[PDB]
Formats: sequence, structure tokens, C-alpha cells
Amino acid sequence: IWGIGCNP
Amino acid sequence: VGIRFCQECNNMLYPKEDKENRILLYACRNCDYQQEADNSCIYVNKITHEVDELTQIIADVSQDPTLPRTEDHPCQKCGHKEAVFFQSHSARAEDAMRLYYVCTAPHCGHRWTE
Amino acid sequence: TVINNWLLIEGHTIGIGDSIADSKTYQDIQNTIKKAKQDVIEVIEKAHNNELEPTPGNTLRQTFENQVNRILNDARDKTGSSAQKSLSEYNNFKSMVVSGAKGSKINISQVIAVVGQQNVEGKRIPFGFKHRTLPHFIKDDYGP
Ligand SMILES: [Zn+2]
Ligand SMILES: [Zn+2]
Repeated sequence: IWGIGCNP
Repeated sequence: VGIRFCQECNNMLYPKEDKENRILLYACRNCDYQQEADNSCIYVNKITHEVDELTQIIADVSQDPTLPRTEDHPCQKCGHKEAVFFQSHSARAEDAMRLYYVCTAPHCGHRWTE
Repeated sequence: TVINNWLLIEGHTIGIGDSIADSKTYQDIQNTIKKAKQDVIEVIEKAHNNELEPTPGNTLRQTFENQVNRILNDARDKTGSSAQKSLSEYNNFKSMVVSGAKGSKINISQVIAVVGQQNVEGKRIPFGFKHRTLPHFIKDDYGP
């Protein structure tokens, strides 16, 4: 829910 | 290139080499009909399958409310300002984000790719 | 025991004031978001005009997605850094993050600046409807 590399 | 059908039973013709005159023929297997080949080409395969999708784009697409349109690019034929644009909208299009344009206004349906 | 009694003296809390940032901070966050959206628009225009060229090992679709994701993630990080600069010493979100008791700088940033990109299956929100994400958006919109 954050970014592509983070968390969903 | 294309497929042609027999004139008696309307079945599918098949290519056959004429051994005597060295002329390609198409013969129906279920009867004795034969017709000489005019095109001289049989099997064409485009592996890159590069096909202009302007042939696959319908003019009616200009009536879709859900598509985006711009007034920047005018039509070539009628010079209409509205033009509804969209991407390939096709699977196995390789990689193409090109915008295809369709002219709004009735019955023009001109399609340009820029 | 002794630190819990001193905490009875000093006290600890979390409130709305912790989430609020300076007006300048909010302005900077908004400017960063505007610049990022403009850069994404420019990338989309490059792709539409076929100026974009595939990155080695990636398709044009994949390289466009990677470029857009990079722009959006850098803007998200910059907004987060601005929000974290805004935090005061008294800020309690910052207190809990610094102590390590709970929370992270990611949480502070999402609370104060920008929630960030929502991604499903490692990609941006998919085109679940026909060639669009939701019915409210126009077809073939790859913007943020
Ligand atoms: Zn026949
Ligand atoms: Zn026209």
C-alpha cells in the first residue's frame, strides 16, 4: 500500500 | 495466399504440382475438379506478424463515451477537430504504446497513427 | 518499574497535532506531487510518440512501467522526507519511531505526507474493467 519495493 | 473452394461440392481445394507441364494446380480431393493456380504462392508465414491494426480498428469505435479524445490532431479527410485515440487494445501486440486515432463526426471514420 | 514510574511523571500521548505538519511542509509536498505527475505525463507522452526505447531485458511496456514507478517512488520518498523534516522534538510519532518502540518512518510519512502507490501482485492497480481500472477513469489512462 506504499510502493513497488515496499509492501502492498 | 488465401483459401479457395471447389465449384462443385464447395469443399476445400488442395495444391498439387502438375508433373507434366510444371504448373501449380488446385484439386478437390472429393471430386475431379481442377483449377490452375494464378497466384503461384502457397504458404506465407509472417513470424514477426507485423500487421497494421488500422485494418482491425472499427470506425464505430468513435461512438464510445469511455474513450479519450483530443482536438489537437485534426482529421485528414474532413479536417474535423475531435479525434478519439486509444492504444493497441490487442493481446500479443509485441510492445506498442502507439496511439491510434479515429475521427469523430459521422461516417468519416478515418484512422491515422502518429 | 522505575522507568514506568518516571513515565507516570512525564507522560506520553498521541494526538492529531502529531499528524499535522507545517503549512510550508504541506506546500512542498503538494509541489513535489505536481512535479511528479507532470513527469509521469511526459513519460506517457514519450511512450505514445514512440520515443521511448526498451531497457535491455525488458519490453517497452515493462520499461515504461519501471520508469513511471521510479518517478512515483522518488516523489513519494521526497514527500516523506519533507514530512519527517517537519517533525518537532516534541512530536510523539517521532518519539515512538526514534525509540523503536512502535512505528516506522514509512508510517510517519504515510500519515503526514502521502500514502503512496497501491500495488497488487507487484504491479500498479490492474485494468480490471475493460482497459481501465475503474469506470470513472477514461480508457488507456496510465497516469498516477
Ligand atoms: Zn470438389
Ligand atoms: Zn474525419
